[PDB]
Amino acid sequence: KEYKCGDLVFAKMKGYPHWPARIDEMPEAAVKSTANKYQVFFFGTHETAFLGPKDLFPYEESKEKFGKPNKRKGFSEGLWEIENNPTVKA
Amino acid sequence: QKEYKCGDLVFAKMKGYPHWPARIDEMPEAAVKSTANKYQVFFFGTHETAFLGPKDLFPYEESKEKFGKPNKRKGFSEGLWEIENNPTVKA
DNA sequence: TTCAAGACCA
DNA sequence: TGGTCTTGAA
Repeated sequence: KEYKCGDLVFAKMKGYPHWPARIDEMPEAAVKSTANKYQVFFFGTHETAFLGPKDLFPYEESKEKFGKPNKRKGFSEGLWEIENNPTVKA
Repeated sequence: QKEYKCGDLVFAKMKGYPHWPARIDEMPEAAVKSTANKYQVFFFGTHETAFLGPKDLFPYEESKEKFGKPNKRKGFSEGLWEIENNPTVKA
């Protein structure tokens, strides 16, 4: 489990013996599509979306900052669920 | 912050909305499987490329006894020469 | 269709 | 920050 870029290995392809090989970088496109992509369920609205860590902030650790009441549809409901029904999972 | 875990409570920021109460779920199994434990391997001798899980990888040095013995397949001998003498070929 | 809070972009 | 657009509720 786990390899770094530039590790020397033997690699088994179907039909071939274990073969001398090197670990290279994956295609940038391939990594950008999943590296730091978490799925996010949203309380109140129950929608989800995919997000990177810039756009995520821990709750508890910032409920005075971002927990102030808000008029957008489902927000109050979201502040209730996260504190009262956090495992909605619906 | 980085490396969040499944079930972490967060505020989440989308375009046009305030910082929003959220939970981190699992990604879709398909999406995960498409890049989880998948390395881009380059093969010495042939210089072909593939994508492999750790199942199909064995470190060199640790196993040049087992797997490093002479073989008649196209490019294997060269391959054993390159991994020792020119491991940077990258061509 | 008014207005005010707040969300964007330059 | 300033200026404008949008949301939600009179």
